[PDB]
This record gives sequence, C-alpha cells and structure tokens, in this order.
Amino acid sequence: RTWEEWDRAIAEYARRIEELIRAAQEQQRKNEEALREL
Amino acid sequence: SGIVQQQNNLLRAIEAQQHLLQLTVWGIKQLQARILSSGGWMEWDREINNYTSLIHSLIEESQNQQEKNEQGGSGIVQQQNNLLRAIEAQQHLLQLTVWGIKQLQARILSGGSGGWMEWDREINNYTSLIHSLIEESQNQQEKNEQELLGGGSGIVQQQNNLLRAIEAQQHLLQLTVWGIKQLQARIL
Repeated sequence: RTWEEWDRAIAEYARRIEELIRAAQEQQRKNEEALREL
Repeated sequence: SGIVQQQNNLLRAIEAQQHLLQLTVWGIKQLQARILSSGGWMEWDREINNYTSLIHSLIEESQNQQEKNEQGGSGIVQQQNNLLRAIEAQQHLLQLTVWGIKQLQARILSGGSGGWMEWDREINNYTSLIHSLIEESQNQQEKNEQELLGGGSGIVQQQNNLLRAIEAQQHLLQLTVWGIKQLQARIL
C-alpha cells in the first residue's frame, strides 16, 4: 500500500471502532436495565 | 438476545482493532526500513508474528462460538474467555509497537518538544489502566467459570469489563497512530 491509502484505512477503521463502541455501550445499558427488572 | 448481540459487538470491535493494530505494524515496518539497517528488531519481528497468529486463532475461535451461541450459557462464558485472551494478546502486540515507535523516535528526534513527553505520559497512563482492566476481567472470568456447573449476572458484568478494556485499547491505538504519523512526516 501507499501512505495515502494507509491514512485512509486508519481513519476508516477508527470510525468503525468508534461506532462499534457506541453500539456496545448502548447494548450494555439495555442489558443492565433488563437485568435490573429481572 | 441482547447478550449474544453484545458478544458480537465486542468481537467485532476486537476484530476491527486487530486491523488497526496490523496497520500500525506496517507503518512501523516502513519507518524502520527507512531509518535502520537489527539491534532487537529480529526478535521484535518474531514477536510481532507470534502474537499476530495467536490473535487470529483466538478471533477465529470466537467467530466459531458466536455462531453456536446465536439462536445453558456456558458457550458464552467460554467465548468471553477467548475475547479476553484476544484483548491480552492485542495488548502485548500494542506494547511491541510502542517499543518500536520509541526506538525509531530516539534515532531522529529528541524526546523533548513536539508533544512527545505528553505522548509518553498518556501511553503510561493507559498501559496501567488497561492492565488493571485486564486483571479485573481475569478475576471476573475465573469467578464466572466457577459459578457455572452450576446465573447471567457475572456474564453482563464481564461484558462491561471487556468493553472498558476495548475502550482503553482504543486510546492506546490512537496514541501509536499519532506517534507513527509524527515519524512519517519527519523522515518520510
């Protein structure tokens, strides 16, 4: 690869992780709540 | 199921972090071919390979288990073990890239100025934090493996632990990226 491509792949993966983490955070809350109700 | 779905979210975070980590290994390798000709770099390479193959094996196994689990709850405790091992392995691999960035940085830049003292502080802070989170997850994991056989209270807790470890790992990955970028702009 080139360094321009690398820069793009970096940013894309970073954006994907930030999204996954936001989704995991939301699911954690939904699970902890459902667990509190039970 | 929210629990199974959370396992999937974590596995996929690890997976994507693994590609980010491999990208940093490559950027280091480019920098190292431009700056050096081994002085510990032979060993470093062998270590990079070893951890990389182990992470792949743990990721693949976790992929296996994610399939079974999708539909008592032991397959999710077992998967959690593999996710934790993947995170530990990734942490080792990230430490290797930290060693690599420092070696190269010392050849071409003084450690003062340019955000490097801060970079060093922040690396030490999140290294300590992720080691504590890993320790807490190992305690929780051993407890979960005991409470089975024989519910899903420590399962949800462990999801929380693993998530926090992932998040700290992401901070460390952002730091290594910044370090590599500084070196690239400097001599490439």
